[PDB]
Amino acid sequence: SQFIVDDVSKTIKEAIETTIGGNAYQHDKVNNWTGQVVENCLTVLTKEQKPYKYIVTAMIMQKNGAGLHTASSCYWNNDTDGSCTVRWENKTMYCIVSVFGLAV
Amino acid sequence: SQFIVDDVSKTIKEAIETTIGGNAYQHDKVNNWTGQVVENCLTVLTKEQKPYKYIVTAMIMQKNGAGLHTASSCYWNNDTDGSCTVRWENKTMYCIVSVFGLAV
Repeated sequence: SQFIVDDVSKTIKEAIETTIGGNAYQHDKVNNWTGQVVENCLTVLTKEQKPYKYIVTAMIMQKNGAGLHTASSCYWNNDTDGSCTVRWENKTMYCIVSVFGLAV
Repeated sequence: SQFIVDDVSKTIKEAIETTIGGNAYQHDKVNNWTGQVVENCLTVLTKEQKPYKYIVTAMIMQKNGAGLHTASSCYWNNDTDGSCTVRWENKTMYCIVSVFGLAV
């Protein structure tokens, strides 16, 4: 098997790695990191100047063996609106970002 | 001090408690529960027949002592669009739901 990664996923993952890669979970710093991830991934989207509203959410979980499950549902225009979720991890943390684009 | 809980937060929290209250984290069942929470909270919003697109996200984390941080950022119309986040927990799990409404 083989695969080529779509552009949105690749550029979101890069924004995460740039923002937090090389770092170990530190409770007092992570709220600022999580805010930086969302802001840098929103900038990934808005620099393209496309006619959409965007929502970007991110979560950073310390790695400790806990189970975690996420899901989303939307009421929108399925012909034009969409979302992408990316998961990223290192030895001490998992970071999941989801972006949603809604045509205006 | 005192407070009165806004209607959206109260009705989202009730949808979570109805969906998962009384239950203990069980790995194989939680993906379905998380999907049920999002669907029941989206129904909370869409039954009001208002002129908005909605995004509902939910996360269920097993309680194990792990740190967790979440954040969101949006590019939208600040005069009309908005969001609410609710956190809920019992002895074995935390469930966080965020809803975002974007005027059409």
